[PDB]
Amino acid sequence: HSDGIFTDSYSRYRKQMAVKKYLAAVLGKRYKQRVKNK
Repeated sequence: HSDGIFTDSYSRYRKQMAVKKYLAAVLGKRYKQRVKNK
């Protein structure tokens, strides 16, 4: 429990964002390939 738990649930979602950005980084290696092939 805390006074405004929303102050940390915001951090819990920012951890998920940092992960989405890594999935997008691997897709960024393949974006090069999908363009030089076309």
